[PDB]
Amino acid sequence: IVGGRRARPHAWPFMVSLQLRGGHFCGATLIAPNFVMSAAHCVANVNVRAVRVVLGAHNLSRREPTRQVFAVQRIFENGYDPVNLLNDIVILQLNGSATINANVQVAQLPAQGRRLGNGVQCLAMGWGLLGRNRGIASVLQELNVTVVTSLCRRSNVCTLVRGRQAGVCFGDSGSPLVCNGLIHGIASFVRGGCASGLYPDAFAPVAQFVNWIDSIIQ
Ligand SMILES: *[C@@H]1O[C@H](CO[C@@H]2O[C@@H](C)[C@@H](O)[C@@H](O)[C@@H]2O)[C@@H](O[C@@H]2O[C@H](CO)[C@@H](O)[C@H](O)[C@H]2NC(C)=O)[C@H](O)[C@H]1NC(C)=O
Ligand SMILES: *[C@@H]1O[C@H](CO[C@@H]2O[C@@H](C)[C@@H](O)[C@@H](O)[C@@H]2O)[C@@H](O[C@@H]2O[C@H](CO)[C@@H](O)[C@H](O)[C@H]2NC(C)=O)[C@H](O)[C@H]1NC(C)=O
Ligand SMILES: [Br-]
Ligand SMILES: [Br-]
Repeated sequence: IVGGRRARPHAWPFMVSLQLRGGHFCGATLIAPNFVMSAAHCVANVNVRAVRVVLGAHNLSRREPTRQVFAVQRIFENGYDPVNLLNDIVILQLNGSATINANVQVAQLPAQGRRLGNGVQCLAMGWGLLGRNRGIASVLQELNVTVVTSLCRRSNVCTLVRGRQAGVCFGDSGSPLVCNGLIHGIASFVRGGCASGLYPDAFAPVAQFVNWIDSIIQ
């Protein structure tokens, strides 16, 4: 997250960190005790058997007892286009079930087909890079963003910070976009670099896949 702020500890108990060898590489969302939701390109060209799904985290630099770690058991993709970044969504079933508590909770999804209009205020978040060679973020970052439809494809939900250069960046992929308490987006890609100030950030549209999601997580 470039130009954002530190989130309050465990403010978003659905927020997940995908890690390889102790290193965060993507975000994800706990959509059920044994299912998370992330971007298909976050698990593309990686060893999924080595991916660790870390729940209930806040500060990645400390070993926090609030954490619950899981592995990937099953992979679900529905037409992910790696060249055009279409349907950049993957549902990952975990090797177990999370214990629901103050720090680990299931998120709420919108209704199938619900589309957000221009101007809606949303909140992005992630452990991605902080910006200009600043490096990765240890504590969870969040960012107030505004939905925009111009310079955006219908197969994406796009957001833009008005008045200043800020947005998602490397390491934020797969992280959720929260609008009105619902997960409407999965961080997918940026244009013109991070915090370009010109090109909106692009999220995979969670609403377009709810029926598919529901069919898998019952
Ligand atoms: C579900 O999986 C987790 C994760 O296991 C680690 O991550 C995988 C990618 C792979 O490297 C596995 O070999 C690893 O075990 C399990 O977490 C471990 O639990 C053991 C015993 O309780 C503990 O010693 C380890 O520290 C844990 N590993 C962590 C936290 O990374 C977890 O036990 C599995 N749960 C079930 C129900 O199978
Ligand atoms: C900056 O964003 C916060 C958070 O946005 C709200 O909550 C998110 C989880 C998501 O659902 C967004 O769509 C929401 O807009 C804004 O916080 C709310 O602010 C109102 C007062 O304006 C307050 O009554 C609520 O309690 C706040 N909700 C929180 C903190 O969760 C905040 O207003 C935004 N600020 C600016 C300057 O845009
Ligand atoms: Br901020
Ligand atoms: Br930080």
